[PDB]
Order: sequence, then C-alpha cells, then structure tokens
Amino acid sequence: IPEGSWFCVTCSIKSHHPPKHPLSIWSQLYDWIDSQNPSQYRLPDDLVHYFHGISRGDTGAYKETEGEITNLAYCGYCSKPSMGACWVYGCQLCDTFYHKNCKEHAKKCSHDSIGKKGMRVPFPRLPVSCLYKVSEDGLIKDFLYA
Amino acid sequence: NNDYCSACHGPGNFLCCETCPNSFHFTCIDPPIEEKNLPDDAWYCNTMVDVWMQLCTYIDSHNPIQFHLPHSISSFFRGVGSGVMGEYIETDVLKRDPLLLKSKSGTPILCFRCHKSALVSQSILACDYCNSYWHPDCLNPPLATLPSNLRKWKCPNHSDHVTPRYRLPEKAKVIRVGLPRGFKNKGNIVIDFKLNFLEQIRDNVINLRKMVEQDEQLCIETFSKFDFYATRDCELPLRILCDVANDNLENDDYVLALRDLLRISKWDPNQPVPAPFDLANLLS
Amino acid sequence: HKISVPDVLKLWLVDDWENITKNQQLIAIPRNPTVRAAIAAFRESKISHLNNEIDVDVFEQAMAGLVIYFNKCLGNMLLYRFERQQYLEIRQQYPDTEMCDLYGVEHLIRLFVSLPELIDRDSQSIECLLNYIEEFLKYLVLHKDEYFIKEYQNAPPNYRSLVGV
Amino acid sequence: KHKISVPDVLLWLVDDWENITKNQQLIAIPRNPTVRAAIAAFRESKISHLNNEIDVDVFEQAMAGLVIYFNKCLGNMLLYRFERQQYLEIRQQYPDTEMCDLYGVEHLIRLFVSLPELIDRTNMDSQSIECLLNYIEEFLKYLVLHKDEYFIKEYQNAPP
Ligand SMILES: [Zn+2]
Ligand SMILES: [Zn+2]
Ligand SMILES: [Zn+2]
Repeated sequence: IPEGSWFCVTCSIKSHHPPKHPLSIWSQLYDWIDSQNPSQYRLPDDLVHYFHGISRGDTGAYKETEGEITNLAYCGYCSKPSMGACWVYGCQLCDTFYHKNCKEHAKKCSHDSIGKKGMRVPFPRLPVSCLYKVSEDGLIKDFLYA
Repeated sequence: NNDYCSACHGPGNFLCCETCPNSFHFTCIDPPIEEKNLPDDAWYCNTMVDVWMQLCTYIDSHNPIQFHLPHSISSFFRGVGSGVMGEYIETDVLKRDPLLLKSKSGTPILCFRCHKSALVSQSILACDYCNSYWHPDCLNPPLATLPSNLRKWKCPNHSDHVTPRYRLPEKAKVIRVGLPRGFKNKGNIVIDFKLNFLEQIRDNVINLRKMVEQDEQLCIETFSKFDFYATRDCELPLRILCDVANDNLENDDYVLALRDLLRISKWDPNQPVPAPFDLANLLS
Repeated sequence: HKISVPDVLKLWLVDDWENITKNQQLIAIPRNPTVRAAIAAFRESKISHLNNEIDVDVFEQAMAGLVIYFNKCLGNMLLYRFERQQYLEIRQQYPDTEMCDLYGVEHLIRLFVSLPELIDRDSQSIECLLNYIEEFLKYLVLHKDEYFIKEYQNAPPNYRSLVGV
Repeated sequence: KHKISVPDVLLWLVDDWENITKNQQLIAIPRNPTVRAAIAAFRESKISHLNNEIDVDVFEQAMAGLVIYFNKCLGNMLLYRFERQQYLEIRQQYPDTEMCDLYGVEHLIRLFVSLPELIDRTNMDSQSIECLLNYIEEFLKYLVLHKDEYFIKEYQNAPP
C-alpha cells in the first residue's frame, strides 16, 4: 500500500503519457487494455438473454425465474424453460421435455423401441471510406513476393 | 433591370420583365416557349396530405430557380465546391515565370532529370506537390508550352497519375492498419564530429588516383580495337548489300525485312508468297 | 427536419453534378423505367405490410400526390441550366405528355433529397412523409440496375452552342 | 466487428456463471493443461495447413499476441470477482510464472466470447477484425472438438 494520493490507471495516464506499441494485429487492443481500468467479468448481454427466464442481477448470478424461443428448452405443457433444474422427463427417443412437476404431460414420440423414460438432462456502402496507414516493411515483403 | 438570369446567373439573350424586373434566358424561364415575346411579359408578378398537396400547388407562384444540391451533399467529399453560377469546381487545384535560378529558401534550382539549370534550354518548371524542378523538354511527353499560374502542376514522380478517382468523405480519419501482410486496397494509403579533416583530404586524393587508373585502363583496352571497329562498322552496308544482292535466305535479318514487306502489302493467306525478288517489286 | 441519405446516393448525386455541370454530358431522357413505373414498383413491393387501413389510405394518398407533384417541379427546380435545352426539344417532340413519364429516377431522387428546405411552411404528416422518403431512397439503392443509368450521354456538338457554350 | 459463432455447447459458459456466483463454488487455479499448452496445440494443428507466407506470418503474429494479450488482460477484467480472493491466494504460491501458464482453456474462452465487444472500442480496419474473429471462432470450434482433457469436470466448493 503506497500512502499519499493514490491514483488508478486512468489517473495514471491522466498525468504521464505511457509508451505505445509497434504495429501488429493487437496493437490498438493492447493500448485499450492498458488504458482504462480493472473490473469484473460481465458476459455479453447477447448471451444471458439466450435462455428463457435467466437474466443478470445487481452484482448478481444465474437467476432461475419461473418458466412461463424456437431453440430454448421447450416444454410440452406451457412452452416454458426448466427453471433452476434442467432435469426433466425425457427418454432416449423423446423430442420435447416435461417438468418433474409437469409429469402429467409426459410424452412419447412415434418410436419403435420402448426406451427408459425418466428424469434426465438434455447494404452497399462507400468503396473508399478513409485513408489507411501502412508499414514500409510489410509493403516491401509484399512487393518482393509478388 | 439586372443583367443576369434570375435563375442560373448567366449572360446571354435575356427576356427581361416590365413589372417585376428580372431576366431569364427564356429557356431558363418558366415552361420554355422558344423566344420572341416583344409585348409586356410580367413574368410571375400577380393536417394530413391535403395541406401538403396544397403546398405542392402553392409552389407555382414563385418564379423558377436552378437546382444545386443541399449543403450536406455538396459539402461532403474532399475538395468539392460550387462555382458562382452553381457549377462544380475543384477547390484543391487552384493557385508563369520561365527562368528561375534560386528559390526563396536559398537553394539551387536544377532539373530532376539531367541535373542542369534553366540556362541550357531557356526555362524550368516547379512542382506544386513536391520540391522538384523540371525542364519541359525533359518530361516524356514534352510540354510545348507552360501551364497557367492559377492551376497547380504535378511532376511526373507521383502515383496520383495512376490511382483512379476515389473521393473522401472530408471527415474520415486515418485508420492505422495493424496487419502485417496481405492488406487489400485500391490506392488510399498514407505511409508510416569525428573532426577528421586530414583523413578527408587523404581520402579525396586516393579516390582521385583510383579514378585516373580506372580510365587509364579503359583506354588501354579500347584503343587497341580501333582497327576492327572501323573495318566492320564501316564495311557493314556493303556486306548487307552483298547478302541481299545474292539473295541469302540464311541471313536471318533479310527474311525479317521480307516479312515486313508481306506485312505492308497486307498479304492474304490464301495466295502463295512470291519469290523473294518478286516481292521486292512492292518497292518499285 | 432532415432525412438521411445512403452515402452511395451522395456519391452518385455528386458524380451527376460534376458530369453535367462540368463535363458537358447528358442523361438520355426517354427512360426505360420511368418515374411512373418506379412508383408502382415500390407500391407493389411495400403493399405486403399494408395491414391497418388508415395507413393504406395515407400511403395511397402520398404516392398519388407525389407523382402528380413531381410533375409540377420538373420544369421549375430539378434541372441545371445545361439541362434546359434538352428540355425544350423533348417538350417539342412529345408535346402533351406528362413529365413523370419521360424523365426517370435520376431526376426523382433530386426531389427526395431537396425536401427539408421546401418543407418549412406540422403535427404528424411530415414525419410519415419523410419516412417513406427514406424507405424509397434505400429501396432505390438496392435496385441499382432497375432505376439508374449505365452511362451519361455525350452532349452533341451542336447542343453546346445553344445553351451558352 | 460485431458477431461471433459460439457453438451451442459452450451451455457451459452460463453454467460457469452460476456456480461461482449462486451455487457458490470455485476453480482452484493451478491447472494442467494450461492456456499456453493449447494455443501451441491449435497452432500446430492448423499451421501445417497454411499455404503462403502471408497466412503463416499473420497466424504467428496473432498467436504470439494472444498469449501476451491473455497475459495482460487475465488479471484486471477476466475474473468473476469470487475467483478474486483466490486469485490473491494463488498469486503468493507462484511468483515466477506468467499468468498465461496456470489456467486451463476455460478463461481463454471467456476472452474468446467477450472479444468482439472489445474490438468495438478500437478503430481497427475491416480486415484486421475479420481475420481476428475468424481465427478465434475457429479456435472455439477446435476446443469443442476436444473438450475431453481441456475443460474441468468438477468444481471446488471452497471456503472464502
Ligand atoms: Zn438562365
Ligand atoms: Zn532536364
Ligand atoms: Zn513533384
């Protein structure tokens, strides 16, 4: 722990310009990383809103909200995902699941073998929009190759 | 009146107006007639789609005007501006003395190709996109005159003469391409004491003796060949003539002239070629 | 008020501007797809979402009003001076034809573009108008071989002298 | 630029979310295999197939940058904040080993899933982002091809 007036990484780059990196694929990524801050992991909001019911919370976790689209955990009673427990009534030939509380809707596909059915787990745009900076050496190696 | 068309601001034969004094090219006017109106003219003196089509029908009584562009579409690309009568000009090619000897930055003014000044051939040219000077006699098309002193000139040593046309959105930025090979584009790229004076004098002396020995050995080997240079290079035309007059088809440079003759008379591949002497009656 | 234009259309507009006001070239006015086919071709493609009836009526009103209106501005304010002469000749070769039957969508996008200006004289209708203006713009740019020309014509030698050249 | 294709098995990521946070658990993070031992696998997997010099040079640059990039990000923005005190626990055990060689490839795929939202903070050109996202999605596919020995099979219900 240093005493006095502590400063974060943004308060660090607030006073002294850090050195930059050469030109490779990750240069700008490195700079962005060094610049901003530390903070926890946040899944993409495209991912948490994928399964029905579940959603983030205020500094929160997998929230198994009660189940009430074309590829989530479809149920044969009310078309609801399996809240809190992905175990449902299925067989080796079943197609749609049925909750353990919805076992009144246990189904059976049109199959030949009688399998074990139970609690289981399953626009044109501009052709020139900007100027590009290049490096002389990649250009030179490109030319020599061609 | 005013002596400019009230639509396009142009000079010419005006249909003027008596009451509301303006001028129209009479085809820049209202529905073009053709011409020829000598008596008084008086050119136009006088919440749903319902009211907006009433706007449509109200546009009638307001004396036509030319079309230009909105401020957002003409002022969008780089180096594009309107004229004074609303035509398209390039504002990046705007703004001569033949004999220049020293620039105002106090440097010599020597051609980029032959290295000599504006005294061997009477005139020199200065590039506006570089720091290079050229003799109009050295460019390869040779300039017979000189450009105007109001448009900029561009020396032969740029790539703008081969990149086709692209126009830039005038607020684009420069994207730093970090991709260390195989980047595709079409030409829109920017690019990213000993204090020895005695040694210098000795350097120069020994270099000069090197050069002297070099040419002293060149002339030794050249000057002993004069006797065969003269013989062959001066009896050549008579050897060519002795080959042609004897009709040597083995002189592979004779039959190439014979093929030039077949290629001048535009021979048709159907007839047989003539004997090599009889094709020579193309010449006379 | 302001509408948004596909940057491809800005590039094309400025190319036409330079091509006629500086390079002395012309659009070959008799248009294979005209301004009247290019509104029916939009109605018959947009009618698939005409669910509510008030919207159907407003869409119909707008399309009819705007074709008859483009007919009332092709002589006033949709031409550069170098395009007035070619006007007369066609007005003399087709005497009593509607203009939104000869000219094309090259001259019609000039009317869509120039309408935050002409709209200054405002409850709902302007918004529903500009909405179809934008959708028409991006419906035209998608069909660049249905509503646009493949070359500008070279203005004839006798033509230049009659306008001021 | 905006999109990846997470193949519909990594059903794992969100599960990873639950245990650490709700069904309180942990990953003890001395790990074998480590990140560095899998990149250097997929590299050797694919680099035997690239034809020209351009392809092998860009692949090599991306992979080296990726080991170094996982190094510099793994600390500040790649942990669920319950594997944070335990991160301090492990930071005292090994002081002389870089972070790119103590974690299996289960945090790396968190990087893989959150990369595009990070390339939407920089002004890269279309070909940089295109090849980058292509390579990392190919890596995700290769990982689901071999998840036997790469991903963990249990969780460490640990004290605070
Ligand atoms: Zn006029
Ligand atoms: Zn010269
Ligand atoms: Zn120059």
